Amino acid sequence: IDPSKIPGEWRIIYAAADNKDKIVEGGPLRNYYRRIECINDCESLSITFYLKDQGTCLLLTEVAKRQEGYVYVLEFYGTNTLEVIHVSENMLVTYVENYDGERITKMTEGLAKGTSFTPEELEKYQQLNSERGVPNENIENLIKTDNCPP
Repeated sequence: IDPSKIPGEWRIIYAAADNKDKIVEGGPLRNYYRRIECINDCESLSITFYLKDQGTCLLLTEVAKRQEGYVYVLEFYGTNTLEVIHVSENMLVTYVENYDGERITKMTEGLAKGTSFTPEELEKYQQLNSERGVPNENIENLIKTDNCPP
């Protein structure tokens, strides 16, 4: 984890979750990333993304506060803990636990600088999912349905 690689223009390639309904088209956790900013050394993260809501691309910017290390807290369709578990020049993987007042959803997001992952990057992402109990069969390719403004 090189914290300096966190801010930047990122595209979301994949999302995986135990409660798949949360990430399918029309799900509250299907978020089309555009950019991540660090508020003066990343004590807080400013995340800008599109939510395809009501057949409209809605631009949203949410702020997550650092809790400990690279674990941040964010209120977004419930309470969330977002952890940066892997960050490189071209790849970023987040681990999110969302509590909607009824159930906890464990999910991951694989972001890239490009529009895809090489087999080696996908192998790593799938491995990080297994370690957390997030089913690889529940993987969704988000960039293929990202028709929101670039």
